[PDB]
Amino acid sequence: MVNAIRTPDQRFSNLDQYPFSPNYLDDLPGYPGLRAHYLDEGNSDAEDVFLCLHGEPTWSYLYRKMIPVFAESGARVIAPDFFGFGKSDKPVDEEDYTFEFHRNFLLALIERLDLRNITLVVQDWGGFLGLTLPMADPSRFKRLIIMNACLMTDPVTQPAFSAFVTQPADGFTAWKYDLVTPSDLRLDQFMKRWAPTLTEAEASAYAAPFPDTSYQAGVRKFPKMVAQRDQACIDISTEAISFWQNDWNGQTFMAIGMKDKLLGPDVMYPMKALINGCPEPLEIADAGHFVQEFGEQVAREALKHFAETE
Ligand SMILES: [Cl-]
Ligand SMILES: [Cl-]
Repeated sequence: MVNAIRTPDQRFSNLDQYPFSPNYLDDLPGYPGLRAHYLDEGNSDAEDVFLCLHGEPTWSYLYRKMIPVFAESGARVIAPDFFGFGKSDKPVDEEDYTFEFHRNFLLALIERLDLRNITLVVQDWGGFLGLTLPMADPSRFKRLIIMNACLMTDPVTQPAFSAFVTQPADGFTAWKYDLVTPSDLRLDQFMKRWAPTLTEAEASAYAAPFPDTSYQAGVRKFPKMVAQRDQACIDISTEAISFWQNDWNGQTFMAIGMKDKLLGPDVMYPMKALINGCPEPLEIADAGHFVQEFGEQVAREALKHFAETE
């Protein structure tokens, strides 16, 4: 089993607007010794399940404004924390975090919970990984909500999904510098910078998972994986492009955080074209990379969009 540590539960005692009860999956296949946290909100017997996938350097806390909206519509909501994040266990070595390590966790979670009629909800790494899941088990997936996200293919195949890595200087380049360089990385300060509408208490909730740097190996590895894509990642991601263009026939809703310096219009208009049936995006002028901080609007508008296309 992988060398991992667990955030003390007391770190979550004081949390702003996170009343969602914990659920855990221990020793998923491929993950012996590791406990994963997920939220499971709303009617457990609902036909529709909103699978809400977070990215870097967040956790299911990022979905706290969306979850109630989805639950109130009568749906079930599943919001897992990746290993390395949130209330999930945290491998201590960066080498144990890979694209497929995270991808296969999600596949194992879906199978363990037997999730069907899924509305996949993604942003950042939740999309880099989550957008590669439906082709593995297509009958489980019904709809997509895509916020600022793309596919980790090679630069020749989709230059838009690599150009952001090097320009602008104050985009991904700055993001990565902020995450991988400090010896004492403070995620509250990071999140106040990259999500400037957060309150102090909200920003503190993003620090809560990480008592010290030993808990942050998954946080450090994610931006390294955007800059350095292994062959498995490239191949899976390129296969997913074909899925979305040729195989997907589900209902789709896109929302763009227009202030994002990473995965804004430059990436999202190319993604819209690649996803068969994707409608014109909802542009959220004041939202940045962390579109879910404006997520009440995304959730409500997505539901309205799905109701009018049922
Ligand atoms: Cl923000
Ligand atoms: Cl990243």
